[PDB]
Amino acid sequence: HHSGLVKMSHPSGDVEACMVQVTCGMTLNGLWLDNTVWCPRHVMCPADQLSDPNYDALLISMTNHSFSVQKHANLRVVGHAMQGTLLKLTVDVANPSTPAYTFTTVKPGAAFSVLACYNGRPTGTFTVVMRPNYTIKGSFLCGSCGSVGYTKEGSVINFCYMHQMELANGTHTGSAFDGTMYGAFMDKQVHQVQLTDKYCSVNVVAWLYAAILNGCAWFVKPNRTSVVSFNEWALANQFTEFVGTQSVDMLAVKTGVAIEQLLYAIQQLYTGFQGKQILGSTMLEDEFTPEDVNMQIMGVV
Amino acid sequence: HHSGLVKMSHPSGDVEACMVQVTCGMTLNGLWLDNTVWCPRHVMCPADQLSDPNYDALLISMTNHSFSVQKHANLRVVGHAMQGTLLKLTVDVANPSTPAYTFTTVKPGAAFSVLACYNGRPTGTFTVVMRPNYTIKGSFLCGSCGSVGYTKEGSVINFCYMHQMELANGTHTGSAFDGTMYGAFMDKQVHQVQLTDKYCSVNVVAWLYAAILNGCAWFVKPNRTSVVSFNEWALANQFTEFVGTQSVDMLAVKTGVAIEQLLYAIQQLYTGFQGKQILGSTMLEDEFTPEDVNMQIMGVV
Ligand SMILES: [Mg+2]
Ligand SMILES: [Mg+2]
Repeated sequence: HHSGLVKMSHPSGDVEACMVQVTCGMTLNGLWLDNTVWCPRHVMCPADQLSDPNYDALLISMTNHSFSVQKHANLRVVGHAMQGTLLKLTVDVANPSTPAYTFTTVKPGAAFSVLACYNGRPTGTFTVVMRPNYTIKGSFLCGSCGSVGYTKEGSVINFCYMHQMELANGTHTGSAFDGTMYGAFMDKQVHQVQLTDKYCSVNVVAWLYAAILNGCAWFVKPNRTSVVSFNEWALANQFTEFVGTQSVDMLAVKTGVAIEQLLYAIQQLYTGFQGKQILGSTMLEDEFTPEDVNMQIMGVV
Repeated sequence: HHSGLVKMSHPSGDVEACMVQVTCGMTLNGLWLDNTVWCPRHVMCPADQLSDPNYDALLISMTNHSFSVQKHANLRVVGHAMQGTLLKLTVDVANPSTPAYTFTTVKPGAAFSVLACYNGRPTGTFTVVMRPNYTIKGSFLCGSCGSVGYTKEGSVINFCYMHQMELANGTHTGSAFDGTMYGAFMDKQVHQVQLTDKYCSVNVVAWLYAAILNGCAWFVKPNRTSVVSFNEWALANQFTEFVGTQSVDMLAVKTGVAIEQLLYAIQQLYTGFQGKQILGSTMLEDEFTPEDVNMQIMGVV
């Protein structure tokens, strides 16, 4: 029995029309909104300087004309500025396809859609959850920097991620559009400390609710664990602390199963499934959010 | 260690611009290409007739004006015809955003991208593999029929799927654009026989190659199973028969591990992983194709 859950991204058309190529001296991608093009600042870096760039000096060394911005058109750069790990290039033409948009920061456990681009050309789209250590388990190769991640509310696109780098363990991280890197990461090509990943408890709860909604409830018992007790346990067992939301409450109402019943189940399941399966898995799944389950299974948006 | 594999869909913009709403008497989605709108023929069915429709009589009962086609514009229908399980509506305006396209049929184990739409509005995109029983493990609700699936080669979109129905086990099926349903399914709301699903052997091989490409090769031994011997075994063990491709051969060259080594490994792993993991899983994975692995990990397209 199939759960009806898939990794679901937003339609990407609105964002495709915002992607450009930026070249200064490698070539990466930029995001063109109104009269601004955003791109990673390491576009300025010579290849032999990627491990210890002096970005302040590099910025000083460029003129507006140093930055070549092309859409697959040529956009003339008339201003340049650095904000954190991003460049803000002012161009002479306002993107006529600029969507309604905001900038936001995504929180661990929350999902967003990524448009992977190479040489300014959209090539694929996928969805990821921001991990508790501020990496994403993405799919990015050389030339993908400047690819963007976003959520969407109504017609408004909320840009939350600009791709910067791959870590030694194969995961990925990037910047918010305030120019801060997610986590403690730096946009320099050196090995860096990585925080531990953790299971996202709220998303595990969501997935167990998805199981119940599909007739799979063998793991539900009358036993309950309080949120306070679970969160103490979580800190010793590589789980995030659980913070309930209205979305989780809607699943509890629809199924008649209390959150505290599933927090108890998680504690037991973490010790082992004992050969049993849940929605075809023998391990906890934390890559689907409460919102995913509400929307995809219940049609509640 | 993250494999760098995600469920990757094509960018959806080209197809978003082709989606319309079709209403005749429920409302579902259509695909507008040139002067033609394609949609499921059960748009003609009254709700009390979905279990045993007489589609030939329904078609006879409609005029061009019976079909209301709207883009979120109104497209005037000037001709109507039925081909298999699809309607072909001729409209008076050619879609100015028609991409270069073909129609194709997808084969079991092959991946395609789906644009899920409701009321003519694109709402999400995801990727699925066609299962050996001609279902897909999708995410579709009431109102999604007429949503389309496609592959893409260069700039050309190859449309391969138009959504029709959900089966009792939660999976999905639909039509090719020749109007044939995939598999033995009929577009009638009655319980129907479902063929067994099977593991897609070529995709399991691809995933084991992805593991090797990520430094995970504990399951590789000198032992080999021939393709002929494996395929005899597959028929008794709910696997597809294996048919190698150039894409698989590229993975064998890059890793230095022969296909026959991985066919032996599959036979052993199918008896159990013995507590060991491969790319974070304790079961065989068949949802990634050889092409996925070549493109996402090796950048070979
Ligand atoms: Mg379902
Ligand atoms: Mg990798």
